[PDB]
Amino acid sequence: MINAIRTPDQRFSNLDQYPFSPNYLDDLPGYPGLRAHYLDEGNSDAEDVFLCLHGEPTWSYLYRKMIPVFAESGARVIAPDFFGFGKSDKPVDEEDYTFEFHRNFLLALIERLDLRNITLVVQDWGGFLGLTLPMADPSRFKRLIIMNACLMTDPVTQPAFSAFVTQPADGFTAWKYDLVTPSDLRLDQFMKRWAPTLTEAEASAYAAPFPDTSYQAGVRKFPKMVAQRDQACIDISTEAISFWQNDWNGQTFMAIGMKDKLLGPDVMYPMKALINGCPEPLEIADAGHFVQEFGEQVAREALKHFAETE
Repeated sequence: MINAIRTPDQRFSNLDQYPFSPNYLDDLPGYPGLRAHYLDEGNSDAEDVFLCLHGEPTWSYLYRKMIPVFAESGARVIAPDFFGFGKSDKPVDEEDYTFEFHRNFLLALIERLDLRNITLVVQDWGGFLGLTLPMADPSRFKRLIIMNACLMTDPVTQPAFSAFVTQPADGFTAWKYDLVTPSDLRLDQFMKRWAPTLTEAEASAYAAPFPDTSYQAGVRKFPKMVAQRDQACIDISTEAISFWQNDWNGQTFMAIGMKDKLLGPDVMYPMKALINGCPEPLEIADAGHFVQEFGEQVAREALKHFAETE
């Protein structure tokens, strides 16, 4: 019912460091005929589940360095690709992508797989969306690993979550310009610019899902939704603030990519105060926005922090 396209499988033949078998679901309530891809790694009967959410304009490939660490620790790791990204199906019209469309997919996924004892791992859009999940069913969430992300609230409630859109000119402004304007958007080139330590093979893995601009509607809409927040987004995100501040009682681990011009320290310190019991953050001096690219360290430290209370 949603007009969508699917990336040819051959586009993923040659991926670097991505030996994870695909799992797919196409029978999701509210998403008729759309196939979603997700990784399911580690012991499937584990008590702990790490749910790893990606952001713009990435995919589960982003968690490739963290997956193995978490799995070896004894947990199961779920890393889905949102519709419009990675190996998931891609709606062709930008109007089909909304905050609720992606949020509801996540709740559906979680129910479908009956996930519990979840350790939420978020960053960027993965956090804008993922941070609003617990309030919907708190019993299934137990820990949080938060990297450069915040809540899409209104400017008055949390100015820190809106100021970055406008300043600096080489921050979100540049980011959005790079993504929504080009008529021939090359994601490998964009990733190399924003994640300078990527090797060429890695960069190409980011372009793999999109053979041409027709597969990029979800890619183009994400930045627009940061700039133009709809009411449902605002209301949902505002209610999540209260959850984190007063309801949350789980364990938290925070990591900040210090060189991020978007969701760095002036967004993270403010987030830190809103999360009840959040501890001192792990600042990674050489990491930019894509904290996951220096993920092994993050995965190891978080596990160390959590054990030290369990």
